[PDB]
Amino acid sequence: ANVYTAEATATGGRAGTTRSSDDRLNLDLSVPAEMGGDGGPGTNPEQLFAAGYAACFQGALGVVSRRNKIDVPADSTITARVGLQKFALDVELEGHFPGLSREQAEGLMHAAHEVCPYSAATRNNVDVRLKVRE
Amino acid sequence: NVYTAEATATGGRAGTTRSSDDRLNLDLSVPAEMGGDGGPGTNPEQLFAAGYAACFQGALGVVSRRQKIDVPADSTITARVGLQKAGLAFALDVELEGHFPGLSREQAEGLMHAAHEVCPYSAATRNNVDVRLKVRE
Repeated sequence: ANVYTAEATATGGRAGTTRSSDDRLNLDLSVPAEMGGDGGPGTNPEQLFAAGYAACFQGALGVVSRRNKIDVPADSTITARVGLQKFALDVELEGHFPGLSREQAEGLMHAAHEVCPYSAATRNNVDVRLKVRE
Repeated sequence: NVYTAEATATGGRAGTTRSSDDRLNLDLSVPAEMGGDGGPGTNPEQLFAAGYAACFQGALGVVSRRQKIDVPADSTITARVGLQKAGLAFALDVELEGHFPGLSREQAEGLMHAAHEVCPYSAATRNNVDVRLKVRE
């Protein structure tokens, strides 16, 4: 059984949208210029994946923090870079943890990666590279 | 590599996730169902649902061009993404449901499989997530 279930519906075309069932997400879709699209103000699947993965890792840092009773600086960030290759996805996650050593930060990244469900979901199919930022 | 997206997420209740180009500028909230405050911000499962549904729509676009086929429009893809506890790990549960006004069931089912083959989210989650493909159409 699911502890929580989210739902979203997308339409097609150049006037496409993707929209959650609670309206928390209510977004337009545009194909990026770089891919031959109109490059409009709408988002796209890779950018949504990047925002979600970054968010998922932040969630996972909280889990790790509570389980191991370790303090994660409040201004820590995770940046996900997601490349589309011709189709497969490529991912780099880079965390910045103000005041921690490179060794502590790297331990946090590896621990988060074992918890985060996006990491579990994409295991062995997507090269996910973990980086720490000075 | 034909495109790269970037997003940065912060933590701590006032959490956000934001793309480098300002197209996404989202607040994050933990759902009441998992002990959060149920605020108006989105969450990772919801972002995955929105992205996977969008990816399937792009894949339908790819399939129609390559196969010289016509996908109605008013055609609709719904992703349902559930969070499951798996020991100390978590896992995603995913179903994708298409509706294609004016297509036969066999035609709609054809399209769902074709999209599933092409969609990079499907490639990414292959053999890890037991994806369910459905047609309401």
